[PDB]
Amino acid sequence: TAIFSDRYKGQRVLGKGSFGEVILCKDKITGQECAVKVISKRQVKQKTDKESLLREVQLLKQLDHPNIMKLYEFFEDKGYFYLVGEVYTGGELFDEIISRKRFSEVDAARIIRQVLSGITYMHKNKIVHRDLKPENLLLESKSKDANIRIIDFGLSTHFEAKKMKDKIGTAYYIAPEVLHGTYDEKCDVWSTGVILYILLSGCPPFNGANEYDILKKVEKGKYTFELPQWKKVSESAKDLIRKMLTYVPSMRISARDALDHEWIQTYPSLDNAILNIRQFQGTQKLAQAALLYMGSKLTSQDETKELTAIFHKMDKNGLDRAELIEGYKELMLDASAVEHEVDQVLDEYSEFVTVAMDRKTLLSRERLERAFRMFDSDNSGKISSTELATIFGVSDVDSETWKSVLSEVDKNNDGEVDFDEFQQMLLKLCGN
Ligand SMILES: Nc1nc(-c2cccc(Cl)c2)c(-c2ccc3ncccc3n2)s1
Repeated sequence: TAIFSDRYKGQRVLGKGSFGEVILCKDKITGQECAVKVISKRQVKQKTDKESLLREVQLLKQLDHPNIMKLYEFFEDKGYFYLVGEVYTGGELFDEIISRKRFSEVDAARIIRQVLSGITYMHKNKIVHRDLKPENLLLESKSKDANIRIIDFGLSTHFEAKKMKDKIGTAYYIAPEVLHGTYDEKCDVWSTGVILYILLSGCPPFNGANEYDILKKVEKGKYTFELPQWKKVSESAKDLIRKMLTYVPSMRISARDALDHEWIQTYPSLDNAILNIRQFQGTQKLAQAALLYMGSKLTSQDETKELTAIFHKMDKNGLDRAELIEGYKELMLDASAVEHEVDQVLDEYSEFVTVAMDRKTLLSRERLERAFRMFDSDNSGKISSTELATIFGVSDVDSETWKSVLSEVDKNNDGEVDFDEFQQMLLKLCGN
């Protein structure tokens, strides 16, 4: 009965989440700001019936913990679900850590105590996450020492996630038992052990050249503390990771027993871990940016041709401000974006579409350039072919496919690419 549009108005895109986009919205009466995840029913399949979802959402709205995201409302119309919740402006935990000069075992324990606090509370209320990862750890405020909020706790039991643009950075943290189908709340302890391992080394315990190679390592479940970074880390931290990364879930420690472990109650600097976590986060974010870029090029290519056909059928006189605005509503807030587009583009409908979308292409190029620049930590202007293999590995582009495309852009490259070349390689990888 309740309609979303009759209560909230969109302000700006906050980013992307799992199962849909996150928009910053404002209540039309009280002005309260909210983060709204919009889930398209055509793009996302329901694991359970509509009765099971309403009951889990009802329970989730009544739960309250300082380390769990607050869900306020839930709406559904013919083609979408709207999860309305609280706004957390501090960003993702790992983005805060890469900006820090120093990071110690006390900072890591403080983080993991919060993550385990949220989990324990949620396990007492029989909610499992399943997809606990760094992206689902948002900081309440801009500051470094701020409260961590776990996002999407309980969504996975009712929504199915395949697209490589999504699914990037998920294989590192997934519990082996989730892969074979029989899992319970202990899967969330495994994921926290993986995150804890990365916080104290900067490297995942189960790693590989591509998604499937990572999953092979996870499934075998063997890892080591046999890297130079672990020498400067205490045996009590190694003992907790061992208990949390125990293969058989019945033998694995509970989230509650992890809070009461010697390490969390008891707790220098881990410099090599910050350098590795910078590189890990840089690689993750560039691969993501590369996939978003290729996605935006096909979306714009589709939208330009679909909008041209609509504006051509609208053209009776062999152009018109009211007609140009009318065309945008046919392919679908949309009128206000058109009013801002027509005023800026002007400052022929064929010349309009090119400028209106070349503005959108420049915006798409600059987001990719930011992630390239941030990945290029030594400011060389280039990334090696080895760095490309890692990048194209995490974005699941086949080795022979990107190496072929590279020789087509520049035949006399010496195992390095500049930004323009990288951009040119991605355009060729999406039929452009
Ligand atoms: N995976 C993600 N899902 C959400 C989300 C949003 C609303 C409802 C629900 Cl159930 C989940 C995210 C979120 C939450 C707050 C945020 N606040 C400021 C910036 C980005 C934010 N993103 S990330």
